[PDB]
Amino acid sequence: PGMDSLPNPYLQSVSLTVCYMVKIKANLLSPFGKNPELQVDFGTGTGQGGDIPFRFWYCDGIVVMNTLKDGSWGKEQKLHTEAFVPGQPFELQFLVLENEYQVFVNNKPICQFAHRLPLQSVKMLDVRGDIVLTSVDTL
Amino acid sequence: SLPNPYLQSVSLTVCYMVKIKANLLSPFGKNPELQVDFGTGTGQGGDIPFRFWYCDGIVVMNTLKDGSWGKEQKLHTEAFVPGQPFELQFLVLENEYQVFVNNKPICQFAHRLPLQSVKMLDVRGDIVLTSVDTL
Repeated sequence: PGMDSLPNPYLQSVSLTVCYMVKIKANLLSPFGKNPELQVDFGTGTGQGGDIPFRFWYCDGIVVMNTLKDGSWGKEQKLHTEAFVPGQPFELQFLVLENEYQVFVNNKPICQFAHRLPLQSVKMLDVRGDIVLTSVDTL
Repeated sequence: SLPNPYLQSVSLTVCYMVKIKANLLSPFGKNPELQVDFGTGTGQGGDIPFRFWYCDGIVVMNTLKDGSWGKEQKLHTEAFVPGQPFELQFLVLENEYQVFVNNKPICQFAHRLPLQSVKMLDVRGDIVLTSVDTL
């Protein structure tokens, strides 16, 4: 039952471009008394409560995506998906393009998020949740 | 630097990226050439779903199927500055390859043969090839 994994939360300084990929490989846990959550922040890396151009949040069949701008969360983009089967390992991909982030799970497109803050203002990638995180790669 | 030509077995997906970093040379007696094959890896004459070729301000893209090339997609670009390092990206999506040079969109190539049939990446030309990465 031993397996190598990365720290959780996982932090990585980044500079996004118009053709940029994040690939996360992880598996949802079975936490005591709650459904496991997954959360990925493309954040500005300022202080606490600093801007978050793009947060991706998943729990129990539901994806919520939003933007934190000057202490204010915006209008949620919310959807249902069956892509995350606990406790099957999954591959979660974010593709940063000029117009939007594109999200894939296990090579299938799940959803897209139009940029609300400039992608150039993202400085910090933050991956956390009730997960065993095995790898995070960027290109 | 890396061998030139460069070969790497690959398996593409609907969200797949190739990033090439190279210095374009200044050969006396010709204009420098750059060629990237997304090929089937099935012998010397096998199908090539996507060839990207660049020389002297012109990009040509095409597909080799059953021993003959298709109808070209040709266009002009100034993105390759002679003698300068460049970064060339290929993004493989469900519908097309998207090409970027130094973080700028250059051109797109709709799939003509299945991306799943590409098995071999081939990078060559009048270049110093410093890195090839995929994800």
